[PDB]
Amino acid sequence: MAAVLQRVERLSNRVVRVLGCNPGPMTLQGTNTYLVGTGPRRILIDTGEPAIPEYISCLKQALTEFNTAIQEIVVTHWHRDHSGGIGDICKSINNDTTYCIKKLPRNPQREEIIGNGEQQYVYLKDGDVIKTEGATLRVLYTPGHTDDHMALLLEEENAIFSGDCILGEGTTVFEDLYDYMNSLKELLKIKADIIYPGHGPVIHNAEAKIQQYISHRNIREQQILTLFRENFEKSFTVMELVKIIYKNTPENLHEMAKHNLLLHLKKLEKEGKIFSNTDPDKKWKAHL
Amino acid sequence: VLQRVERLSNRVVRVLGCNPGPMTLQGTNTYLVGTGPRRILIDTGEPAIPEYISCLKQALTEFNTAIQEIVVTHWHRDHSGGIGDICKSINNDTTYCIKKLPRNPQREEIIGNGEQQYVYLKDGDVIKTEGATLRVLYTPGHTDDHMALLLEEENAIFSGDCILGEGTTVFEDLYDYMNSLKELLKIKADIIYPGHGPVIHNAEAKIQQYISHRNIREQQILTLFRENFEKSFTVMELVKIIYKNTPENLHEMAKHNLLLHLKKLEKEGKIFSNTDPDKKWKAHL
Amino acid sequence: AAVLQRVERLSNRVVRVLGCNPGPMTLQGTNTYLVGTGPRRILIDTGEPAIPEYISCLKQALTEFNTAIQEIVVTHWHRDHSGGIGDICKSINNDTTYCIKKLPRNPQREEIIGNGEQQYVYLKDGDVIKTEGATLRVLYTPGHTDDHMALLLEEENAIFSGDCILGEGTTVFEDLYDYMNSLKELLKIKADIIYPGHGPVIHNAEAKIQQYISHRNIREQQILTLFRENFEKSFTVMELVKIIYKNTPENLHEMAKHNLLLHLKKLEKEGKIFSNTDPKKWKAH
Ligand SMILES: [Zn+2]
Ligand SMILES: [Zn+2]
Ligand SMILES: [Zn+2]
Ligand SMILES: [Zn+2]
Ligand SMILES: [Zn+2]
Ligand SMILES: [Zn+2]
Repeated sequence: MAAVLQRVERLSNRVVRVLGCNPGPMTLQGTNTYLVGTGPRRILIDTGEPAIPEYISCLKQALTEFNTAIQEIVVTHWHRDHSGGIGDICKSINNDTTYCIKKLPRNPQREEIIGNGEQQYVYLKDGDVIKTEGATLRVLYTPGHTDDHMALLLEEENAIFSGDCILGEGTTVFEDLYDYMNSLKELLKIKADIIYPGHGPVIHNAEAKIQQYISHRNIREQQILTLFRENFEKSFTVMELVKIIYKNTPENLHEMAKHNLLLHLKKLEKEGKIFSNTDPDKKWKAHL
Repeated sequence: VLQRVERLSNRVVRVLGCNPGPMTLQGTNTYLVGTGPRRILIDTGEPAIPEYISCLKQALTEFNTAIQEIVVTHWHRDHSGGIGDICKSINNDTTYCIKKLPRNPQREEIIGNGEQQYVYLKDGDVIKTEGATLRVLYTPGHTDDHMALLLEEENAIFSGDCILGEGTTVFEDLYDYMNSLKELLKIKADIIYPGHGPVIHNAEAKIQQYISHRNIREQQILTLFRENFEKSFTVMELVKIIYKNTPENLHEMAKHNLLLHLKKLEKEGKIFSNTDPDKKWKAHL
Repeated sequence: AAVLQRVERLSNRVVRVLGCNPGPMTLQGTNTYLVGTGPRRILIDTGEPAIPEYISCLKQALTEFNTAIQEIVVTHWHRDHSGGIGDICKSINNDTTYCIKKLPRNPQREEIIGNGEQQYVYLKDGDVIKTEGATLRVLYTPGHTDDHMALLLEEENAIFSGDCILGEGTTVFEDLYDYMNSLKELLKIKADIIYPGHGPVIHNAEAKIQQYISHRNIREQQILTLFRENFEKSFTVMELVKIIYKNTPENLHEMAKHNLLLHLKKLEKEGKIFSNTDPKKWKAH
């Protein structure tokens, strides 16, 4: 049932997609790296995984086929399927000048090493604009997936490069559900026409997908709150909650359920709906 | 010469990491524990060894089984390095659950691309599979996160790099290392499945060999200090005296070994150091 | 640009093995050197990680010049100089494990070699590394990196400059103040030859170091003149780039902005210019 994506493909007058050639459980058909612009120098969004020689061949084929070169490299987040190929591109895709690699900083800030260590990131900020011939990209800070997660708005198409915030097929993972839901709510306000995700096919129904993503998490949150508000006098452990909430989940997915539940509890805790205690087996309980 | 895929018992299959080297001997010993269609995998080899993934696929096909979960002894890249490779190459219905002890003090530990996370265990935790029960044994010394596992059905220890099947191992803290060896002795295990080298059938004799080896050198160092209790010694003074029968090409190994021994005796309040630019060591009393 | 052959005897004491890692920052590749005249020699730098071609070249060099590795000396932490450590240990067979020497990071940091079981032996400025037919004095040259080590081959009056001085073109650095100071220190050595980390051999050492000093000093004079002429004015990084880097194209704006900031941090450290706490403007002092 998963779509078979081609290694090099012209998606629009301004976007060309090169597959990372790194399929897997977390990357789907591979990392979707994009060449944005209409001129002889284009912006490269993401670089795939480290040491994938097939991607360098595909990237060289796209640049030759579309008679273009890399202007600069923009990385959505630190995950190695988006930032791993930076060193490989610098060494293999010959250029007059060294490449400029832009990214959002880590939150809190951290030293991030590129290649051998002589190359450094140029850090951007929310609302920054990246310009090329025929394309203007506005930087949209979308934390949740990662603390440095950057989505980009292609103004000329009203298109979003969502990175790993929104995927072309299936759902995604995140570190913080509170920031993730807030980023989805912010992307909704852009009212974008198309989403170019970090993995999976192109999304033509942006509003419906983001709303599907919000509803999926909200239904589970409503289930968890109902349990707490119906049993206000009980302090529940994670194991207690997992057995009640994820009753329709098999035992082989216990650790995934436990992890999902904790992401939901940290969101409700941050919102002040539930409080935890300092017990060795941490207990959660409804307040007020 | 260890063969790459081998059934060691009714519950254990050894898959070699295909990463031989000075520190890994013939390669990392990874083990498939259990008797059912889903087994526990202990250690994963090094990063980017495609030969190991082929050997692991051969074992799973040969023994008509699959991975239930992955258990990592310690953070060293010959033990935790192949996780990303297994997740990408050994196809499964669900993503793998990777279990390990936390770092001490705690640290962020990145698996693969960064989207996979460790499920952290604690000392005494039990990992169950069809036909096998593994008790988690915290054995620090080699590393601050080192885990040994007790296979209850065989009274067997998966020692990781705490105990090797040939020669000795390295460690960070001699005090914790010696304490872990003393703890493993109390288990009174029948067999040891080490992280490198062949299987150990006389567990008691091997752990006692490891303890005695370190204790002989500690006794030599302590005797020098307690006999010359009014004297203070520099590291270079002590290396020339203690490691007299060791060649000059092994000087840095000797100096390193001595310092590991001196930090244990210092922790034990048997010796004390001073604030001199060339640090001097004297017996306590 | 000169075409360097992979294995070459440059001296009665020095033999160079190319890293087989050409690129924008490494030129024709990392220059790794075998120093000494005996059956055991010192290896300066190890190339990049996972370059199988380099291990073949290194094995050819050791066979051709009937020698072996005594110890490994790393100029700095950059992966094109410390990357091949694990590959050499695994592939170039030896009786004992290799001793890998380096200067510490400043401030100190955990530095992982290979799988994690190997550790660096840290040196200090002025330390001497001896082999049959060669004596190397450790020269702490920070600037390029905070751990950067240059070495003086006493018999030849030669400098293994690492990434401080390159055979062709310019180099990059983290701190211009320390970099300029290290170049001034290397000038005092009055070396005959310079064996760089990348590029061909430097036969006119004085002229090369003075070319490297003059290149940075011309730009510093340009910046300082702008500040001293407009002593009442305060400038931002964007204001200063547009004025100073007038002869730099818009495609190199981020490189210019980065270069400028390295120059401003040196002048700030020297108390020639001062910054403010504005959401940032530099003014004369
Ligand atoms: Zn991704
Ligand atoms: Zn991601
Ligand atoms: Zn090991
Ligand atoms: Zn180990
Ligand atoms: Zn360097
Ligand atoms: Zn270099």
